[PDB]
Amino acid sequence: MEDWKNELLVYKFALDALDTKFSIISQEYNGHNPIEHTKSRVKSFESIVNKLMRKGCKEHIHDIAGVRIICSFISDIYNVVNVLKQHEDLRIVKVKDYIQTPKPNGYRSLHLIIEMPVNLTNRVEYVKAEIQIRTIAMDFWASLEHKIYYKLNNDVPKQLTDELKEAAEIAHYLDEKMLGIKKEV
Amino acid sequence: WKNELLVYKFALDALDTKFSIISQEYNGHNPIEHTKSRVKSFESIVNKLMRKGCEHIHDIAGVRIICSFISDIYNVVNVLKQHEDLRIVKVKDYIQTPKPNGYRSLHLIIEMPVNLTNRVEYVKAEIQIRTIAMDFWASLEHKIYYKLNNDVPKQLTDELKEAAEIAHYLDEKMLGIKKEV
Amino acid sequence: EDWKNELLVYKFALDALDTKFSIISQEYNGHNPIEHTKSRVKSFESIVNKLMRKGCKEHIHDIAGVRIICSFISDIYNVVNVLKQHEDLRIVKVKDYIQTPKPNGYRSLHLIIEMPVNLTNRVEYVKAEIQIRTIAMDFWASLEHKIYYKLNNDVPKQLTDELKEAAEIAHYLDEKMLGIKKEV
Amino acid sequence: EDWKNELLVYKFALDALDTKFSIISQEYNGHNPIEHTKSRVKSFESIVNKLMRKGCEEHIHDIAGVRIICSFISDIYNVVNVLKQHEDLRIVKVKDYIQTPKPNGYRSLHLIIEMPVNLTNRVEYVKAEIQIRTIAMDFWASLEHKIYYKLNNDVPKQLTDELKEAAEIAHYLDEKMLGIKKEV
Repeated sequence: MEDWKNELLVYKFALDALDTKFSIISQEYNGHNPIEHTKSRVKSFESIVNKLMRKGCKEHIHDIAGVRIICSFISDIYNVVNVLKQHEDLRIVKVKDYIQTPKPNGYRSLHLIIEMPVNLTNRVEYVKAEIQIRTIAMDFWASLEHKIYYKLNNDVPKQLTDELKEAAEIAHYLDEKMLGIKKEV
Repeated sequence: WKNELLVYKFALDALDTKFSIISQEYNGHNPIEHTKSRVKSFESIVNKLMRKGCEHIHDIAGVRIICSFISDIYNVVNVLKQHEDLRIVKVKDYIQTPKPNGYRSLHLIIEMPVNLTNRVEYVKAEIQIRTIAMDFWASLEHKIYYKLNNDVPKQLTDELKEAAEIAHYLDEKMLGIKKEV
Repeated sequence: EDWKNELLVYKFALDALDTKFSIISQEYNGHNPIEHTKSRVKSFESIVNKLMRKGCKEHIHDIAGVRIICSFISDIYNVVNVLKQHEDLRIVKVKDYIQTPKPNGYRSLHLIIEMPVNLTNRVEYVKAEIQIRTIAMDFWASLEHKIYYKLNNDVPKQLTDELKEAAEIAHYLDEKMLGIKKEV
Repeated sequence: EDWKNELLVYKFALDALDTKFSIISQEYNGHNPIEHTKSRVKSFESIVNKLMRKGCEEHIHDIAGVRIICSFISDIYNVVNVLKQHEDLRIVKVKDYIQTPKPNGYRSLHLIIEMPVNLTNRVEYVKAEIQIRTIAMDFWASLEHKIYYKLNNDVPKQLTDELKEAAEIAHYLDEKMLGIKKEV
């Protein structure tokens, strides 16, 4: 419907606001910042419905506004998470530390759903957003697995999924080994 | 002084998305064409503070909203009043009561919360809302006074006042033509 | 089909022209006259309505359009004089609507060029129409379009006459504002 | 004295190269291998410190530097073959540090080019060094430089050896991660 242009637009505003917050977060480290790139994605209404096609057509979907913070090191992930707690204009509703507690896919990230106030002209709206904080190799393994499942439509053999598992054992072992090298300085 | 001016830099970066969003509620036409933010330098602060004793200066962070029509100027003012995350401290409508210079604008100092890591700071910023010709007449006068160092002959100032008297009659006429649509 | 391939070369040329004007202005920072540069690749629908006078042929010049908004009238011709001293573009056509304005009051300085674009395949020579204007010229044009657009070409004489008045003054302004700079 | 003009053309060359890589990726809108492009004009100071092997006061190549960071190893050479089919740049030198890596573990594909820059005065033929890398290559390089900076070129043996171990894996990753795309 066209009640959808108005509400989905509010979610776009929240992302523009988060960009300056994450720009400011690194600008308090300008003495080094771990946030290298940040990719924000508002869901395309239909993907909402196809995911809502599991339920009934509701404002309980968290990844309407999604942001991926890609940090340099694992230690830098939790540093941003702990920093986001000391901010008032957003409260952490949920947090899922898939690092150390990964999925059977090998998938590792640190998701956290927030409640975001958006100052508009009429009044204020409180929208939810799910932030996914990852290292470099974590965002690349995730983007790769998705692009594989996209072409093959969920029908992936065991060896191909097992290969993806090996890449996760390494990418974390990589991010682990690369972390200990920074620790020496 | 390194850290404190940075908070003012964050305040302007935050307003840019606010003005970007205000224009996206008209996507049925938006009046804000360009927006130029200028954080004043350390040296400019002191020389202007040289009239008192060494953060009560408001235009530390300055924003210029250049609107298309005069009517759109007050619409941004009325929009900024229905906002909670900033409160209007002062308002100077140099339109309708302009300076003897011919200078016309609508300045308004606000108090802006800046969410940092430790806590929040409430900083002041001066927003200067203008039409196109107001920003061009202002930018020209400043560049004249800059080259001549405040020593401007009377004839040159009279034309600038004349140039301002006309530019408003322009912005007035161009507004009434839009009204017919 | 092959409309996607040809329209992209026109989009690419603007990306190439965009850096040329960024470089042109970075050679005058000792003051540069270029305040805005807005590139607009023409819309597929607008092309047809303009092509509806011919047959659905690359003789439409403003497929890639750039608006140079300069501070003063004197600043316009300096960009023209700079654009003449470039090899990788040759001026094909020139229409000085300043001093020779239309009856609507429209004033600008258009000049069609031919631009080489080095691509992967080889190089393509496309046409672009550059429109150099002052601040008030770009605003009077943008306003007239928005008026004719809403009223669908049916605009009374009184409304156009006001527009005639509005254009005659803004130039007298741009002239008066020009002469004030001369004294400095 | 007038270092200002000659160093400035290197800034202009990147503005032109930036659109070439922006346009190269727009010819793949059917998949693009170029993820980000970062242009770095060398710092007035670094030129001299780099010149400390010769005599102070244009045979230093990386004055204008561009890093194409690709997703996979196969995507690197696709950019190389695309850059060969362009006329407005000729490859002077090519160093494939992949397959022939350094003893520190550094891996990339460097190639110095010669770029014509159309300016207002005339055209200048400048050199630029493009470094094409995967994701892990740019991160390992950024790590090694940040280490040598803190330790002032004085790095112990284990740290250099660990970095090679860290490098031996990241490429074995980029190799394994490459074949997974091939199965699709």
